[PDB]
Amino acid sequence: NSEQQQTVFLCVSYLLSYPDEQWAESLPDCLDAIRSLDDETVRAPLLAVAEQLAITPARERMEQYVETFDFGKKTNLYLTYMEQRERGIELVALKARYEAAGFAVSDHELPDYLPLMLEWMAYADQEHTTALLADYAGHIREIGDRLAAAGSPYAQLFDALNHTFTQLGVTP
Repeated sequence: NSEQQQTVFLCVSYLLSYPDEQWAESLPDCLDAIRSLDDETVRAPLLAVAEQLAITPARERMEQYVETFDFGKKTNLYLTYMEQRERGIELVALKARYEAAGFAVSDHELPDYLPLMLEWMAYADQEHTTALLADYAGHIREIGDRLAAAGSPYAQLFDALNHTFTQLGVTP
């Protein structure tokens, strides 16, 4: 269903965010939201990640987050990093696409930030979400493959993104 996909986008977007103490206040709600997913292919990996984080001290969640998603590594969650001027041109175009679905991109986060893009896809129509996916699915899958090659527990979230994407019509 569509609302199940919205749920996947919201939960992954949240689970890819910096896991400080304020973030953890929503982990119970996130754990319930995940458990309402019917499809085991996306429910199990989302559940594995959320449950592992729930037993991990905040200091270690934040440590591993920074050492996994550092701006220096290729696994950073900003898609235009995979040359500032060309980056900025792409950012102009991405921001215009967001407004094409009826969403005013705030000038406080970069439009290529994966958790932001995921949150947008939970609110956008299938047509706009799929058009965006066709362009950036490759970026997203490569982040997963890099995480998977580094043995990061966060790579499981991307397994769920894969299945969700192929369900929308986006195969690699």
